Amino acid sequence: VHGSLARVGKVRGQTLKVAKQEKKKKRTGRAKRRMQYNRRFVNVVPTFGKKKGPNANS
Amino acid sequence: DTVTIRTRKFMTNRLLQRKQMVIDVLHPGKATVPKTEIQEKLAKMYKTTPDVIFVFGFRTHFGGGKTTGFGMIYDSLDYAKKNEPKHRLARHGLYEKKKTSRKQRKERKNRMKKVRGTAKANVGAG
Amino acid sequence: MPVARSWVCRKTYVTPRRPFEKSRLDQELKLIGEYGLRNKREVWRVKFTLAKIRKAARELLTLDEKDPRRLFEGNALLRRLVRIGVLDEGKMKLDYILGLKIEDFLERRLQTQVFKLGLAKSIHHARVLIRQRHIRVRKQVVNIPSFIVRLDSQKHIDFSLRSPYGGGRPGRVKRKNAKKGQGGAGAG
Amino acid sequence: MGKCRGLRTARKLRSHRRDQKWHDKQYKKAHLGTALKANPFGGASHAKGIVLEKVGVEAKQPNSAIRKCVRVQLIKNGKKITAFVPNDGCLNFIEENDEVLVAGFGRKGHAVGDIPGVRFKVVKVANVSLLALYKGKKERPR
RNA sequence: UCAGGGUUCGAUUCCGGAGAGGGAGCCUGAGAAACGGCUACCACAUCCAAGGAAGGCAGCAGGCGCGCAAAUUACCCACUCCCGACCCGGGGAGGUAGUGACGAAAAAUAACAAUACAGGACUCUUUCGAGGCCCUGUAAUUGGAAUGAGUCCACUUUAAAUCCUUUAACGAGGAUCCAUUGGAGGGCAAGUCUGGUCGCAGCAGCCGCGGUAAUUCCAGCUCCAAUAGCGUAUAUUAAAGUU
Repeated sequence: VHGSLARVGKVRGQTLKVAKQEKKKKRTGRAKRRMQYNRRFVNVVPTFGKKKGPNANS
Repeated sequence: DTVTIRTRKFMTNRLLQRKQMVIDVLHPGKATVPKTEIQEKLAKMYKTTPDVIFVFGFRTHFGGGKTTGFGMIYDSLDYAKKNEPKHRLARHGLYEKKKTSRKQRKERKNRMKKVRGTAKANVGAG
Repeated sequence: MPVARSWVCRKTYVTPRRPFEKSRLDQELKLIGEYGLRNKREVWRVKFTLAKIRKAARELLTLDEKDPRRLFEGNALLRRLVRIGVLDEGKMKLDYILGLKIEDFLERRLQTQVFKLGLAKSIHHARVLIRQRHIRVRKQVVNIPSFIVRLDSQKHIDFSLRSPYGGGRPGRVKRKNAKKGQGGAGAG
Repeated sequence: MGKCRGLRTARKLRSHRRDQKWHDKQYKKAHLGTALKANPFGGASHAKGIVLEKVGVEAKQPNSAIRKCVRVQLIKNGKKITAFVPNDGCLNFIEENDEVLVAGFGRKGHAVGDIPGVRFKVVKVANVSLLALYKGKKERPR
């Protein structure tokens, strides 16, 4: 351990800092509901019955 | 020009020495019509001078092209100067509004209440 | 202090009781996508007007046949559904009001009619033609996509007379492009 | 089991219900007013007080931590309170002998989670919010 | 707020009552035990040449104190109505504008073509391959057309003005004319990604996460929900057949 126990703010002060990697604008209003409809219903690829969620990483 | 005028729900009014009606104006592709152009066209309809004609309250519908207002024609100018409210005579030079503020009138009254007999020194220049 | 104002107003929708019901979420999104709506509140408005219609018909069906109130308010509710084209003239009794669905009302919007009448190429193009002053109902320029079209008003939807389609002046893009194009020869 | 049913029994029914409502724990404390005299806020949703002392309280097992708290004296009554300070490092903003706005912890006078005997939390310091300090939108004026 | 039966609230624009710092007494008048009338005691408190004199915002604006907690010392009798000897004078009653995410209704923030790759019908063919017509994206990036948000002249508006509606002139390629507030173990929609910390710092309504390979802390990316709005504290109705 470095310095004392019961020291406030430790982990937020240790953590290495990284800048935002985004650039492009997102859609708003009607145009976002249009995009969500086309992605969820219109053209879709089938799977085995253990069906897969929208954010599957591995 | 395309600017056209019509009159609706008309009445003669012998108790106030006038005739009175609703006025509809068609004007597609233009801004609202000036009241000076409206009253000379009404003069040409009723075959009077425009000097005894009063018009007011014009409002324009959404998408344009049509507007509606109210108007009156008097039998002579001495009946008009008795029966019209003073602000409509002032719109074209027949009456002049007094130029004091309401607070000047209030505070002169409250200074006069502190004196008795021939109070004019608190009135002419006080 | 006393004042000449008035304070009457009301809400026109209700929120659902289960926030995250999977069976409800995708059903509402399919209605948004098929009719070209902006948000969930725009669907919850139409469910609320239908619920109030069915709540009144279910009351009148309790009263005896030929009760004076069942005769008067029942004939009024049935005329008012036919006037907007939601109900068929050949049906015309309270028993068939209980068979209506939300998609009967979403079809009577001006945005749906501008697309189905062929003035536009999609349900998303129709809203943009309405909201940009291009479209007319009888004599009147109208600017509101949720306007509900009466059955005699149905045959009088058209372009505006002061519009670049419909016979008016060209827009500010075509005028500038022509101006600076002639200026390409010099002195413009 | 035996409830009376006769057509003239309304005085027995009405007055027995009135008598038995006083055995419900929520009804009684709302209507006697002893809880309204005892509560260190006089029926308010929030209160202002002055920071006396900064302290660390040991969490209840089966877990292990030191929970950062403050002891506070309220302006309108002069009585004493202890309150929790949310988020990582926020104790560094608070200082001593200055005003905080305090709020309830979310359970209507009962304690929350592993912290023994703490009923309140800090929400504003010297007229700036802890959220606006923590997300870097504002700073303490000096 | 509510299946049916109920529970809780009502200082607050309409109607009735009470009171003008606290108690008491009384003049005038058709009508008052009146406070923008008077007399005295009790509590405050202003001026003085120390003899004396004067006072009542729980009216409209404005200030101090209190507290979690509440707007301008603006314009006018034009409208609605009232008072007087009156067709004429008066009205902080009342009307108008300012502040105002208490709260309610409507409604933008991208539409459409062409091109390359992609899905799936259908036809010729044993299969391979080709023709194919209707819908998705998204990149090196293409193309023309539409429009109000803003700026600003005129009419209209009104007591005089502002605002709204009407109408000339400027006004869009996206790297801006850049949408936010809370979440991603379960209840409960959505990551058995990648870096840091090591029962510490912290999270967690509730059950629970962290002791060197964290689905829960701190951050990057991706995704979820509602949307001009979303989170938290506290009173209260339903759920409660837990009165």
